Amino acid sequence: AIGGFGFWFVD
Amino acid sequence: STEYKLVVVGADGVGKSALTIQLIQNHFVDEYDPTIEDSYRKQVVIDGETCLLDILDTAGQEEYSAMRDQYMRTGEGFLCVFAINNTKSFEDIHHYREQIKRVKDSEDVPMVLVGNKCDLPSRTVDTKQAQDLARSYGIPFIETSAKTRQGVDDAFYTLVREIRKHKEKM
Ligand SMILES: Nc1nc2c(ncn2[C@@H]2O[C@H](COP(=O)(O)OP(=O)(O)O)[C@@H](O)[C@H]2O)c(=O)[nH]1
Ligand SMILES: [Mg+2]
Repeated sequence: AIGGFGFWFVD
Repeated sequence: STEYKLVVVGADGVGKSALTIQLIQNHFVDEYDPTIEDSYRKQVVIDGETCLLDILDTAGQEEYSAMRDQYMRTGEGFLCVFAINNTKSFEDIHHYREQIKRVKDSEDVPMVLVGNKCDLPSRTVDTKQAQDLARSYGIPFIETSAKTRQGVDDAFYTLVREIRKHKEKM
């Protein structure tokens, strides 16, 4: 859950 | 042959697939499935060096992607694309850039800010705000048009140059 969004789901 | 892993990021509809296909195959795609994410490996000559560009053309903003996760971690350069007639695409740049920096755990990630669709008269993002934003980041800012191919090569070649400068610094 790395943001900001950006791509959703970048963990 | 020197390899360079690039990742093209930006809102849907900015012209990432069109820019990427212009570089690789020398043709403008008027329509291209907005959903498809794909990688390309092309040999090119930049400043006398025979390079091998491994580019990821990203898609699926709202969905998970393992390939994009792998490319976001291992990518050396990121082409941060917005469309000059789309202020929301420009407003998403800081989000992609800060997400990239956090996944990379580094404040030194090579990037180029691209203002695509410079062939259009209806313009909403002034060259001033985008230049000021790139200046604040310490990154180059190239205006492009995938339709006329204007600045397409300069945008990806500049990204490779940023990667060389970073590689020799570390
Ligand atoms: N006029 C114009 N249209 C463009 C340009 N680049 C892409 N497009 C069009 O804008 C739409 C979105 O392009 P596409 O590459 O699929 O965007 P992506 O979602 O960011 O991959 C398509 O209809 C493209 O043909 C450009 O520089 N000028
Ligand atoms: Mg696309």
